[PDB]
Amino acid sequence: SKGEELFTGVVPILVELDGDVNGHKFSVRGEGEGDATNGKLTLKFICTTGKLPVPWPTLVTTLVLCFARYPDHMKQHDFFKSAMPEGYVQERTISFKDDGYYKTRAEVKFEGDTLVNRIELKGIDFKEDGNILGHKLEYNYNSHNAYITADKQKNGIKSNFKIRHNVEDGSVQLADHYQQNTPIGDGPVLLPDNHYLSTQNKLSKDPNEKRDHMVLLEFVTAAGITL
Repeated sequence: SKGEELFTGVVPILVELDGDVNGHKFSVRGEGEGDATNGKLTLKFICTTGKLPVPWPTLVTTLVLCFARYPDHMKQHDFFKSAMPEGYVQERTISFKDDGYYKTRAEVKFEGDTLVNRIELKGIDFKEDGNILGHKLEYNYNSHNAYITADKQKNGIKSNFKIRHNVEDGSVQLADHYQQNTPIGDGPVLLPDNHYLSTQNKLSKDPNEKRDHMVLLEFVTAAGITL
């Protein structure tokens, strides 16, 4: 994988999201940096259209798996870096239990020296006074595993996983993710054996930021293939 050479140091990240949830149009811009050598991402996201009309935690998975730390013995299974710099398309359906769903289409690729994640998001069938449109989710994030499988027929990867979002009444709002990734270029990519990504997230606020925003620190580590 030549693409791996692009991630030996810290790389600046740009995230641009345009969204439409039940007809609500909104935009998010994020800026920060990622270091695949320790799997660490640090970004700040701002809603550029006013108040974010869905909860920030529900956008974390949508807002760059090429920064996952793959241990040396697993580097042959790193589809995400192998697709670089031309990049890959990442598509998801995210089903919120007892509520609506997101459909997302993103391109992840290098634009100059910056790794860019550009996303179109559509949300439909969300409930009035539900946990999403009513902003009833806690501002926090649980640790999760996302298992990755090869999708040979699409020359890409697939993944299905559930996110637990804590509700402020102590209940949990499940978000069922179905993901597929396909390379943008025609060059060879690494199709992996089964494995998983272990992800942790810390959400915070910038005390000097007056816009609706999210400060995010994320660790992503590949696992599940031993020596």
